[PDB]
Amino acid sequence: QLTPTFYDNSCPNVSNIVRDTIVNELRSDPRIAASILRLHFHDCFVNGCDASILLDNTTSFRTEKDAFGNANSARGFPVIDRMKAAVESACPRTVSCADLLTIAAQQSVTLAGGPSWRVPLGRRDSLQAFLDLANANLPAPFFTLPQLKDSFRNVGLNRSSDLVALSGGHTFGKNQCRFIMDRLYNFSNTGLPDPTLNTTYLQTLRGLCPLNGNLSALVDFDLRTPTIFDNKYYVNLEEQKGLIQSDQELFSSPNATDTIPLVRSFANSTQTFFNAFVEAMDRMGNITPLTGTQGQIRLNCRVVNS
Ligand code: HEM
Ligand SMILES: [Ca+2]
Ligand SMILES: [Ca+2]
Ligand SMILES: [O]
Repeated sequence: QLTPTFYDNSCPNVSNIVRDTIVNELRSDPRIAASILRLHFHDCFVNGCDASILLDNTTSFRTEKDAFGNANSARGFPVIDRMKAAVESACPRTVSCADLLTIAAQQSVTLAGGPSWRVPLGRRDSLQAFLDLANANLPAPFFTLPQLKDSFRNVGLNRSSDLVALSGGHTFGKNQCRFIMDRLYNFSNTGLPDPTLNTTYLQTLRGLCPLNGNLSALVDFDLRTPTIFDNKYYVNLEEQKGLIQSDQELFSSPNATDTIPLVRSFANSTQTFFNAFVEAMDRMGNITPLTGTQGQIRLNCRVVNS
């Protein structure tokens, strides 16, 4: 079983080293906290939080970095290498990349103004990467609510609160125009925009993402507080201002009878949201971890030890 005190004897300063790395990076890249939280999410949804996503290509297995959900999207890998090297200096061969990324995700959330808590630790690193599994397990913005629920249940998160709270990760960070083009000009082959997108916001988004424009252009997930981790993401949904299809469906899907009350609850209280976010985050961080003597303590997060 994972425990928050796992490194209190072997590397008590690990959390501080991680925080310092992120604080420093945030000065030149204000998007890094959001990027790191997402890396942890994409790690945990593929064979569990085993740092499998950090592995680079080898002649025997392909990297998850080339998965449809990661390619030209996932970022911050060099920052993880930086904190890993710093931790290896402070405490040689002690902290696993999987745990390091979990702490990095929590510290990123806290630094962005979110809740502060000690994550369970003791995870170990995978001996391989899973590209096919990443392609099958990572959800997509065009997923219907039933599909989003299926995706979460598939990795072990049965609760709608898991889905609604964790989707709160979109309270900050960026999104490429490519992922909302259908919502803006031709949703579900209607030649019309997604009716669940507020018409005033629709005009704003069309200006940021014109037809035939730069699909890689970046837009903020949260129009209220783009870089602050707070419950504004849910207030947006209530006003039909969720950015991507998967965001708005939590409030507008015909299958949202169970998610709507959660959306409202989180929009109404920061405390209720933060509590639910920590609860869901720890549940996600508990997905099929390698523990004890299973796996290894990777020295270089990009490659398996040899
Ligand atoms: C529920 C299904 C989800 C879907 C379909 C989804 C989809 C997306 C998409 C399309 C992007 C934009 C990627 C790009 O433009 O390159 C993105 C970004 C992001 N997502 Fe998710 N996401 C989901 C869940 C989550 C969860 C569970 C978290 C974390 C708890 C999360 C955190 C983030 C963050 C912070 C960003 C911004 C990353 C950055 O700016 O570098 N997402 N997501
Ligand atoms: Ca993984
Ligand atoms: Ca926000
Ligand atoms: O994501």
